[PDB]
Amino acid sequence: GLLDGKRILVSGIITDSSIAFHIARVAQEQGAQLVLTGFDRLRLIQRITDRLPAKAPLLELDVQNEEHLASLAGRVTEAIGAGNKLDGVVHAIGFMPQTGMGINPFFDAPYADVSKGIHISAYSYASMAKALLPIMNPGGSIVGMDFDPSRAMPAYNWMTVAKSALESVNRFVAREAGKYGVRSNLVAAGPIRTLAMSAIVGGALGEEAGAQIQLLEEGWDQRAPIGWNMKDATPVAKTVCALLSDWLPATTGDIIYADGGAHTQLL
Amino acid sequence: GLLDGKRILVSGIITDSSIAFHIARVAQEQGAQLVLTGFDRLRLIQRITDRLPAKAPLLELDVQNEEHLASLAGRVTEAIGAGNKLDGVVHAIGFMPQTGMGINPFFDAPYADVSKGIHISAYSYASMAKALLPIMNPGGSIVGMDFDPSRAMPAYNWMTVAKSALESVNRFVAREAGKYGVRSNLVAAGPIRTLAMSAIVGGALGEEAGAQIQLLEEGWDQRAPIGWNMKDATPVAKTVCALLSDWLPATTGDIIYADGGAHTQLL
Amino acid sequence: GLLDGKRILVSGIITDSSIAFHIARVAQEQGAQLVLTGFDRLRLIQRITDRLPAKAPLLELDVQNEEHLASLAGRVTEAIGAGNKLDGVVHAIGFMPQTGMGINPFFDAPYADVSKGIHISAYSYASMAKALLPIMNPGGSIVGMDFDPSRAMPAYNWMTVAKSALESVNRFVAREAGKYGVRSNLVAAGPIRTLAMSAIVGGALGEEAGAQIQLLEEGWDQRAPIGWNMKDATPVAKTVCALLSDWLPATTGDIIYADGGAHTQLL
Amino acid sequence: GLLDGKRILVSGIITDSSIAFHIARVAQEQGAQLVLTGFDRLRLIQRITDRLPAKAPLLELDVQNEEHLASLAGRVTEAIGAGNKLDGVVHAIGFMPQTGMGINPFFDAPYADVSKGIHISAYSYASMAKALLPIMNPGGSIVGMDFDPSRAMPAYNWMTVAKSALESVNRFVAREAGKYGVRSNLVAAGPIRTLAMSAIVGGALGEEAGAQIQLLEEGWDQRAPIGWNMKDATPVAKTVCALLSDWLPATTGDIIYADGGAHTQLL
Ligand SMILES: NC(=O)C1=CN([C@@H]2O[C@H](COP(=O)(O)OP(=O)(O)OC[C@H]3O[C@@H](n4cnc5c(N)ncnc54)[C@H](O)[C@@H]3O)[C@@H](O)[C@H]2O)C=CC1
Ligand SMILES: NC(=O)C1=CN([C@@H]2O[C@H](COP(=O)(O)OP(=O)(O)OC[C@H]3O[C@@H](n4cnc5c(N)ncnc54)[C@H](O)[C@@H]3O)[C@@H](O)[C@H]2O)C=CC1
Ligand SMILES: NC(=O)C1=CN([C@@H]2O[C@H](COP(=O)(O)OP(=O)(O)OC[C@H]3O[C@@H](n4cnc5c(N)ncnc54)[C@H](O)[C@@H]3O)[C@@H](O)[C@H]2O)C=CC1
Ligand SMILES: NC(=O)C1=CN([C@@H]2O[C@H](COP(=O)(O)OP(=O)(O)OC[C@H]3O[C@@H](n4cnc5c(N)ncnc54)[C@H](O)[C@@H]3O)[C@@H](O)[C@H]2O)C=CC1
Repeated sequence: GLLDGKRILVSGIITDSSIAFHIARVAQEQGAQLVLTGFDRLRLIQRITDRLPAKAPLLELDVQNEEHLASLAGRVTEAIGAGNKLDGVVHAIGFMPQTGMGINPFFDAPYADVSKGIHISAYSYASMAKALLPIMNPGGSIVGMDFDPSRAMPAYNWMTVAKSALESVNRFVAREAGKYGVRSNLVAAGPIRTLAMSAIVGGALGEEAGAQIQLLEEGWDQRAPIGWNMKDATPVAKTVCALLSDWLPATTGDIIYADGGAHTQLL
Repeated sequence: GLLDGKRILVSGIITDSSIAFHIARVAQEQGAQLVLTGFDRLRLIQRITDRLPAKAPLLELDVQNEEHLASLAGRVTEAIGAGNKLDGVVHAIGFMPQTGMGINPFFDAPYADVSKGIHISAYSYASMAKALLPIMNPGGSIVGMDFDPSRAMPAYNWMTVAKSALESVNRFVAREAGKYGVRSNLVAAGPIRTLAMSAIVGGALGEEAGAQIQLLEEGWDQRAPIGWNMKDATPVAKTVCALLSDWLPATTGDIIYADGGAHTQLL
Repeated sequence: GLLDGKRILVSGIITDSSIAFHIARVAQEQGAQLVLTGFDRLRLIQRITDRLPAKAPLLELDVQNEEHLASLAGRVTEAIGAGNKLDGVVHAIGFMPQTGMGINPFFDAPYADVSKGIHISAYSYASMAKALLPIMNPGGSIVGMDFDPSRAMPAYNWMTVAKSALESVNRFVAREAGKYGVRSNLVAAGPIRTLAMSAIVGGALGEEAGAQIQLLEEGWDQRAPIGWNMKDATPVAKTVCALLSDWLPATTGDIIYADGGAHTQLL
Repeated sequence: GLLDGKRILVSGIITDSSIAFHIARVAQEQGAQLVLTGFDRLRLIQRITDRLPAKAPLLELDVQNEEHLASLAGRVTEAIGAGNKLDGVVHAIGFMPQTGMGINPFFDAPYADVSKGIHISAYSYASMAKALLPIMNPGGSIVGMDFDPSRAMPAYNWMTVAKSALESVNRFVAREAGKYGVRSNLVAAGPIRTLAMSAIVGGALGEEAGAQIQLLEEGWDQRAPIGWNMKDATPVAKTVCALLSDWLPATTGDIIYADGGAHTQLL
């Protein structure tokens, strides 16, 4: 397996359609031993992760909670056994209050809402790296999930701003992670039909936002030289596993696009 | 003059070495009629702006204060006279608490501090545009100040992250500003020896940060095909005035680099 | 006028719909004294340029002709008078054989054809700078015309490759031009309905290429926050004049987008 | 092995320090069956490749020779056996005449020399893809070698321009390769001490060019968060193998940086 013998922490599972669920599945298919972290609904997350190929300990982590972060490394060391360190960390965490996304006008998101979204979606990449680098092995790899924010787009609004901040944060965590012989990169994925995204396309954040996002999805597949299947997270999971492996050993502070090549084409 | 008859709001003057001071001077030399906004120390700012080529009303604006923003357009309309609108807006506002810049390790900036810095340095570009677009003329121009955040750098730390967020915000304000026939752009300047920057080079945020920043400055001039003079803000002021003019009428959501060309060269 | 007293060479006029025709017109409206260069059909070009606001000497320049280039500076000095130097140079030259554009498959352009297109469209920017820098004043400006090649697009095929080469060439000419106190930049324009482009949309290079290009044009206006009018070259002419002026004095090796902001937006 | 059962063509071996030699070695260590192509000095190349972990047929390919290209697919099919197709193609070909690199002034490279360099270094990526896609399997991968040309640099001169053209070509070959279910990407490597590069650092193209390149190398390692070892090609070989594998299945028209992260950092 691509990740035989590696110990990898995977955050961000909430449903069986989470990108992180597929990352976790693929990583286990490839020989990795996982520790999972979950937010708020631990009983649900446990029930979901029971469906993974192998059992994995689940630890609670609210990235906005200082105590959770302070205790994190000790709790992971307990789960993987003293004397063992992590080889990989997956940040698959993102949130923006609905005032910051969709039909709510861009100028009407109050800063308390965007700040919460930036905390969870961007700053937390640094928080997690701070927590976990002390328990990571040389040759290790930290990976986060990105959605290409280099051009503005309808509806995504402040979440795009949050992703712009995340990409900047990633370049700084690579500097810190380098002192540990650890890489830090993001995977920029094409749009994926997670539960939240399905609800949004169905109009959860207003009809016009739903319509624009559906339009956005169609253009993506059309632009992608090898196509893009929003219903299939596995090509993105495989990409994260590539970065977790020893096979991109000279890539750090960087962004790998798992998007069908859509960002390389105009029409 | 390049800006004859234009009415332009200029934020961000705090000392006679502020980039915004030079923007204001150059704009007045070019025939613009100004309204100034200042933060906190209004008596000082008045004394500084007395030195400008022409008199200009000074209005208080703390970009973190909802009431200041709510009243802003009415106060500007009063200063410029009912029935007149603004043609230009200059955002020259930036701040990051010292935990987010310098020798303080990147991972040790508490989120309350980075959030304050992002509020002032990035979100406020949207706040000001929201406040002022209702009183801007078609063909108008909003300009903000950027420091190229596309690669990480020593010391600047979370301020670089804030600038990454600002660039993303700018692309979204261009969408909103377009409905008014208004452009929105940033000028990415090379490093300038403002009071704060002089103190930082002199070690205000720790010796090693001062040393790295001085090194950064030297490399800039060395890379710039036409050189770079950190002691002279006027080429950056002139660039802002270019964007405020009618001479870049098809540029919006964009970034103009006033940096001697340094960002286009590797060594 | 924006360019009062400046002496500026303008290449690339072939019809009254050439972008360079509008550059020349606007520059003369702004007080510039022009020298024109034309390719092959000098009698036609003279008849076209007779319609400019002021008379201007026309010099023959085939950018593929070593002798034309060797004699160029002497011929310009003769036209503007000994002891006078140029302040500005406009490169508005581009060509790709039809095997390199349109419905002809990308893989079927023979290298002799792409090499001719790269010679005329990219290398010649360096040729002209080599010829003219010896007769340019400090504070001068060289400007070339770009079409954003950062993503691939239907039909434009090898011309896009040529533009990618041009952008790289520009960064190197900025290094050389800097020794003379001269700036070098490109204006990346949105699509403009020149004669050649009209013929192409009408199917001169095959129906499907025409269709894709028309689609490309529509998306541009739709993406542009301030819109995009392919029938109007003046906003691009104005942008070139901005770079020819003293108002972007710290920008070199760079690209200014006169495209309605379309490149900053995804949808 | 990462590439078990894959059939892969590897061009560009000339010495045992060629990047392509290490690509070939690593690919064979990972279970790939290779076909090699070599230019001009076939007897030498055979002697060098005898040192690879496994035997591999060597086919002559001068990328400037139309007949070599016309016969290429038939010769490969013969070497791998009728009914078998390629899964991978590695383009590791680059050349620029010495008038286009080093101390020879940028403006003094005659176009015949740069055209030869662009033919070999950029156009040939399209030539090879044209030749080989008809004999590639769905899920296959074409990879070329890039040196980041987004900023100008001393000495590399027209080779940087050639790399800018290559990156553009890659995005177009991805469009064509997509019709075959094939990906096309480049690996942008940090500087590597190949024979040619060692000679250049030692002054083969003039002292000042040698000095600037040595300076360039040192800055790279200094900028790279995980460091950069110019004497070790294996991290770049591993990266090429990652792209040849099934583990980046949604990446095409793209660039992966195997450069220690140096391009993500300013200082
Ligand atoms: N779905 C898509 O189209 C794309 C998603 N991404 C990114 O992939 C990552 C995973 O998201 P998806 O799988 O799409 O959605 P999801 O809703 O399945 O996953 C989001 C995760 O964020 C976690 N989270 C929220 N607040 C948290 C907190 N305070 N502490 C800890 N965890 C918290 C949630 O519990 C959830 O598990 C996110 O960064 C998302 O932005 C990137 C590109 C596309
Ligand atoms: N100095 C440099 O090397 C460069 C500076 N810039 C940017 O130029 C802009 C102007 O900064 P400088 O002239 O360098 O420094 P400065 O210290 O002269 O100006 C900063 C301004 O931000 C204002 N400000 C801070 N908090 C505020 C608040 N809550 N409400 C309203 N205003 C507030 C301050 O009053 C001050 O006038 C900033 O965005 C800065 O990031 C960009 C590139 C380089
Ligand atoms: N029309 C459009 O949609 C856009 C055009 N551009 C660029 O603007 C520049 C001007 O082109 P347009 O005005 O569109 O077309 P045009 O056909 O009016 O101008 C092209 C010029 O290139 C000149 N030329 C060709 N071969 C030459 C040679 N060997 N020596 C000297 N001159 C030669 C032609 O004589 C002609 O004057 C070109 O670089 C073009 O690529 C950039 C963006 C968009
Ligand atoms: N060495 C370095 O610092 C870096 C090299 N690269 C690229 O890696 C690739 C491989 O180069 P290196 O291993 O460095 O040098 P090398 O000299 O070992 O390999 C160059 C190959 O190009 C081949 N070639 C030249 N003309 C040819 C032709 N007409 N037909 C077929 N093949 C021809 C040569 O035979 C040689 O095998 C090139 O694209 C180079 O630009 C990219 C980044 C850095």
